[PDB]
Amino acid sequence: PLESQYQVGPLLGSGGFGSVYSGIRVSDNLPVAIKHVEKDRISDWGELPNGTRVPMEVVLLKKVSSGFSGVIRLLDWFERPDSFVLILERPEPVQDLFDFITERGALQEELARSFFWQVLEAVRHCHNCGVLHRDIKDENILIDLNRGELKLIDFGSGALLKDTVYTDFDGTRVYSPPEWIRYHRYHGRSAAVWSLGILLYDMVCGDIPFEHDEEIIRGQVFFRQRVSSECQHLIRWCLALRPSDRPTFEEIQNHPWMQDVLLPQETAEIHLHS
Ligand SMILES: O=C(O)c1cc2cc(Br)ccc2o1
Repeated sequence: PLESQYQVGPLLGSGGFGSVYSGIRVSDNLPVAIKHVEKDRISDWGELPNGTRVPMEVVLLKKVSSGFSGVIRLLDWFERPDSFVLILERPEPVQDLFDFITERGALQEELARSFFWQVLEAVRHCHNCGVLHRDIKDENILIDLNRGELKLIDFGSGALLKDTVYTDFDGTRVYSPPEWIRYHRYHGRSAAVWSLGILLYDMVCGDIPFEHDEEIIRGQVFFRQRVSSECQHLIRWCLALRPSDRPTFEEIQNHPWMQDVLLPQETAEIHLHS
């Protein structure tokens, strides 16, 4: 057990998710992130194929763990008297998509296309593993800059995927759908698709489309940057007011705007300077 295994570096960030530090696994010098979550702030608990009582976040991370690099991997976890500590993979060099978009502004469509396509593969992976993320947004996406690979992180608001209605939510309100805002009800997939329309708008315009409940519920989309008609059509489709008018992941990926994606490595070479 215990913390002779890791060397702790700088605080990377803190918020509604807790406090995350940069670290290094002593035994092999592997870069990691060490995330601390307070017990008092965990409202959702689960249990392991084992039967230990742990944060749902740990259950969800283990369900999605794999060599598939589009979703962050949980390497280990520790319990403390008042907290859990999660050891997560850390790409180096790395930048979150929110910071990238702060620096670069609106992304060229070729680049948004490659990023959005990888996010779609990542989210399909979560859903295949029985996990609904419920907080897809640029702050929860890391870019592995040498490889041009995106990783979904932060499963602290997520849930087991089910086919019936959700009536709780604690992810990001500006990425939440109209049906959550009006009725406090949503189904997991069509709510995920709505957050993906907000994300894709964020990438191609450089900020999210809606800031207020009234705008979310109206669902009228205004493009403040020049954006191709095929891209605008995909976005307006993801942002359909009625959940069942939203595309499936397969319909998103077969959309004409999604064709001819760059490989991740080509993406880093052309856009991230490799
Ligand atoms: O909340 C998380 O899952 C999280 C934050 C984070 C930051 C880095 Br860097 C790497 C992995 C990470 O995972």
